[PDB]
Amino acid sequence: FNILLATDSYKVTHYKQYPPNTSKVYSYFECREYEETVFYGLQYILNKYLKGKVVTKEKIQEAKDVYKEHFQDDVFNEKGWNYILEKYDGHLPIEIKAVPEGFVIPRGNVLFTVENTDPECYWLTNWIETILVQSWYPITVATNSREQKKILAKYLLETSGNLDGLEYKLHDFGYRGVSSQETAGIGASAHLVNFKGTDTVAGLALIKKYYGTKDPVPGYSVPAAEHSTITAWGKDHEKDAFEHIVTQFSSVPVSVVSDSYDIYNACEKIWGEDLRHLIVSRSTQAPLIIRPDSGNPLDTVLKVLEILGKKFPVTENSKGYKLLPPYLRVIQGDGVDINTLQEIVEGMKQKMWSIENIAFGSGGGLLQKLTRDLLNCSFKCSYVVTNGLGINVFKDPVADPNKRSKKGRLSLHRTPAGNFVTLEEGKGDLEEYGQDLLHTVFKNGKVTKSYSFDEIRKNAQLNI
Amino acid sequence: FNILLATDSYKVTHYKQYPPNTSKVYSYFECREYEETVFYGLQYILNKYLKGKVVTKEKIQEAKDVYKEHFQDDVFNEKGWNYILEKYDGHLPIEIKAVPEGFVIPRGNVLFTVENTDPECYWLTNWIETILVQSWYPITVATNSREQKKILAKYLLETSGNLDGLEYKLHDFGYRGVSSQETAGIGASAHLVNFKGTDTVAGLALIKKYYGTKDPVPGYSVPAAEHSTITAWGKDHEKDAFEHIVTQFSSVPVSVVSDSYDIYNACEKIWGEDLRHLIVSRSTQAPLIIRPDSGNPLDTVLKVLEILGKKFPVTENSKGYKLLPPYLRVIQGDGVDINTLQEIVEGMKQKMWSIENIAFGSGGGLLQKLTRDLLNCSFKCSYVVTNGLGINVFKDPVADPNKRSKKGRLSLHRTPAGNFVTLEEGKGDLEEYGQDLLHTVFKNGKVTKSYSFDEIRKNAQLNI
Ligand SMILES: O=C(NCCCc1ccccc1)c1ccc(NC(=O)n2cc3ccccc3c2)cc1
Ligand SMILES: O=C(NCCCc1ccccc1)c1ccc(NC(=O)n2cc3ccccc3c2)cc1
Repeated sequence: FNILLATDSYKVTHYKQYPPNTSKVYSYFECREYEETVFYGLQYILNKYLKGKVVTKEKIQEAKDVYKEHFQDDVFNEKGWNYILEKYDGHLPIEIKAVPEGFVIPRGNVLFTVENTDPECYWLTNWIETILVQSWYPITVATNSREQKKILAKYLLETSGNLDGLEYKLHDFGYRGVSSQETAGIGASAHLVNFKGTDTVAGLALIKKYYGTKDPVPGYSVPAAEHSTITAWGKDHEKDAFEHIVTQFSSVPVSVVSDSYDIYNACEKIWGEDLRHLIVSRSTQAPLIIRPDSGNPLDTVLKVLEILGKKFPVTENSKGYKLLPPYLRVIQGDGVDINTLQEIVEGMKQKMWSIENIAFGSGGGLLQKLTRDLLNCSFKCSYVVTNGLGINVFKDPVADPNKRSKKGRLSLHRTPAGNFVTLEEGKGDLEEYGQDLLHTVFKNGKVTKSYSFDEIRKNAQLNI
Repeated sequence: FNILLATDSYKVTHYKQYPPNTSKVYSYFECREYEETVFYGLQYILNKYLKGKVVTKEKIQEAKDVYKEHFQDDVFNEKGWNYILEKYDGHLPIEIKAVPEGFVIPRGNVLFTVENTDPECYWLTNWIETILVQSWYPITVATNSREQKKILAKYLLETSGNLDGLEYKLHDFGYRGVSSQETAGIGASAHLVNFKGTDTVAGLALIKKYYGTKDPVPGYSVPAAEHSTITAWGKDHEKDAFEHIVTQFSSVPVSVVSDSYDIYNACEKIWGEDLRHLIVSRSTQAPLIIRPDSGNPLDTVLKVLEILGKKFPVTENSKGYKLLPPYLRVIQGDGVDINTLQEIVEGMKQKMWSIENIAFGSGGGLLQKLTRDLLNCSFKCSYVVTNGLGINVFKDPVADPNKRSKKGRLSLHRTPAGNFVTLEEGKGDLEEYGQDLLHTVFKNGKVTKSYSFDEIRKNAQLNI
C-alpha cells in the first residue's frame, strides 16, 4: 500500500491551488441533514493506512513515475512528500479528533476533524480526504444494521414480552454479494457492532486485529445447507438429503434450505410427515431451522408458518402469539433488507405469529445495497490560516441549501437537555457548553486513543 | 490472506452433507436471464487468491482454532485440507474453464465452470464459490459502464457525426464513494475496460500487476479544483481563486468547480465577464472545463450552457448542433448514473446542444450503486458423480421459475447465426456446434491462460 497513490488524482494538483501563504487547512466529517448514525470504522483506517512510516524514498519515486504518465505532466509534489520523509521519518504531521467509536449521534454533527500540525503540510489535510471519507461505509453498515435491530426489538418485545435472542435475529449472509474481500471484512465487522450472527468469516480477523474482544470471537454461525448439498442427491432424493443432514447435525442447530423444488411440499410432506420423527426428537439447543429462499418473502414466510403450525404442536405464549415447538424454527434469508424485514415482522404480528419463531439472513441488503448518499457522509474544509490570519471557510450552493457546509473551528457538545450540538466559528472556546466531546485519536503518525470492540458495542446499544 | 477463512461459514460444514461416495462436484457461473454482460475480473481473483501454495500447516491450524470458537464445535475438515497440503503442496486440485476476458455475452449463458480434479476434493468446488462469486462486481461495473458508453456513443454520433473523444466522456470520480480500497482498484479497473478517464488511482496498479497494457498507464486525469481549493480563498475572493487556478494550469486542461456559492453568477459574471480574457486566450488542447456540482443535473447543465452560449462565441456544427468554442467545456460530476446520463444527453439534444460540449464524472453511480441482483450473477452446482455415476443436478423453485438452474456438464458455443448458446447435459460432446468457447484458465494451482488488458478492451469494444 502506497498512501501517495491512495487519493483522487485531482488532489495531486491541489497544493498549487490553495491561496499563497496558507499554513493551516482544517476539515471535518459529518453525515449531513436515519436520524442518528453509529460512528464506527475510523480506528481501522488509522491503523491500517495512516499510522507509522507511511512515506519512503521508494513510494515517492513510484508515485512520481505513475503521476508523470497519468497526467502526461510533472504536477506531483515531490518536494512536499520528501519534506515529510526527511523531517518526520515518513510520519504524517496530521492531528485527527473524533467522537468515540460506537457513539450514536444525530445527523448534521461533526464526527471527526483533520488538520495539519506543520505549516509546510497545509496540503496534507485534504490529500487524505479520500481514504477517510471511506469511513462512510462502516458507519452506514453499522447504522442500517442498528436500525434493523430497532425494528426487530420492537416486534420481538411486542410478540414475546422480552428481547431474548435479539442479537442472533439478523444474520450476515453477505460475503458473496459484496464488491471485495476487504469490503467483506469491514462490512461484516460493522454488522457485528449490533449482532452476533455472521457467516462472513473475514469480519472476525478484522475485529481481533484492530479492535479486540474479551470473548475469543465477536460472531457465531451454525451448520447450514446450501442448494448444492441438497440438489447433489438428485431431484427424487430430497428426503434422503434432508435425513442425512439432520442426522449428521443431530446434536447442534442446523439450517436446511427447503425450496430447491417445492418449499410447501418439503414443509408439509417431507419435514411434516416423512421426517417428522427426526425433528420432534431434537433438543431445544439444537433446533431444525427451516430455510425458504425464493418467492415473495412475506407470503412465503406466512405460508411456511401456517403449514408448520398444522403439522407440529403450536403453543400460545403469554402475549397471545403462536409459537412453534422449541426444536423447530424458520430463517428467511432471501430478499431481506430494512424494508422487507419490517413488512415481514408486521405481517407475522397481524397473523399472531411470534417473532421468536424467525431469524433473518441478509446479504446484499445488509452489506452491499448502500451508498454514501444514504447518510450524506461528507468531508469539507471549514477553517484555514493564510498570512497568519484564520478565516471561516464554507460552501453554500445556490441550488442546494442541504449542501451548505459548517464554518470555522468545530466542537461537539452536550446540550443542557443531554442532546448533542456542534458549535461553529470556534464558539466552543467560550466555556458556555462545557467540554468538547471529540478526542485526539491521531497525532503525528501515532494513534493516541483507541477503543475495544466491547466499548463500541456498549456505546451502540439501543435505549430499549 | 487465508483461503480457509475466505468462505461463507456454513461451507465449512458442507463436506458432511454431500451424498456419500461423491467423487466430482461441477458448478457454473452465469448472469441469469442489461441484455449482455462484459466478462471481466476472474483473472485478478485467480492470481491474488487461488494460485500457488494457498494451504500451509499454519493456515490449517489458524482456521481450526477460529472455527472451534465460531461454531462452538469442531466442524472443520482438517483431514481434507491436510490432504491438499500433503498431496499437492497446498495447490488447489481445481479446474476452472472460462469465456475469454472482455467477452460480451448475452444473459443466461455459462461464463465459467469449476470442478475438482481429485475425487477426494469433491467439497472444494463449492468452498471457493464465495471468492469466485465476487467476480459479480467487476462484471457489473464493466457492463454498466459499457451500457453508458452505448448511450454516449449514440448521442455523440447523432449530434456531432463522429465518436471523437468518446473514451474520455465518462470519468471515474468514485474513489471516496466506494466501500474500500480494494473495491476502488477492482471497480476503477472495470470502468477502464470501456473508458480512459479516471481519478481512482488504485485501478492503475491493479491493471499493471494483473493484466498489463502496452501503454505506460491505462487511464488519465486532468488537474481539477475541489470546493476546498476555491472556498479557502474566502467567500469574497472566488474570482481570485479562479484566476489563480487557470493561471497555474494555463497550458493544460483544467476543471474548475464553480458552484461553491452561485454557479449561474460564476458562469455569467466571473468566467463570462471578469475572467473572460483568460479563457478566450486558452489553447484547444488546454480548455477550461466548467464544473457544476449541485442542483437538478439536467436543469443545471442546460442553464449553464445557455449562460455560456450568451457570453462566448458559439458555432453550429455540420449536424445543426451548437458548439462552445474549443477552449471551453463542461463536466457534470454530481448525481450521474446510467438514468441521469440518458436524461442529460436527451435534454441537450432537444435544446440543440452537441454532446461534444460535455463530459460526465460519475462516483457512486459508477462504482458503488450496484448489487449482485442487477445481472443476477449466480454460482450453482449442475453436475455430480456419485458411485461412479454422473447425474445432472439443478434447483427449480416452485415460486420462482427465474431461479431455475442449468443441468449437467455445460459448454458455450457459437450458433449458425453467430450468436451464443449454452449446451446443457454434456450435449456439447456431440460435435453439432463448433468448439466450446470456454478455455481452461486455472488447473491444479496454476493460471493456464491469461489476457492482457489490451485484449480485454478489444473484446469489449462496441459494434458502432
Ligand atoms: O436461525 C438462525 N439463527 C438464530 C437462531 C438459532 C438457534 C436457535 C435456538 C437454539 C440454537 C440456535 C440461523 C439460521 C440459519 C443460519 N445460516 C444459514 O441458513 N446460512 C448461512 C448462509 C450464508 C450465506 C448464504 C446462505 C446461507 C445459509 C444461521 C443462523
Ligand atoms: O472533461 C474532462 N475530460 C474529458 C475532456 C477533457 C479535454 C477536452 C479537450 C482537450 C483536452 C482535454 C474532465 C473534467 C474533469 C475532470 N476531473 C474533475 O473535475 N475532478 C476529478 C474528481 C475526482 C473526485 C471528485 C471530484 C472530481 C473533480 C477530469 C476530466
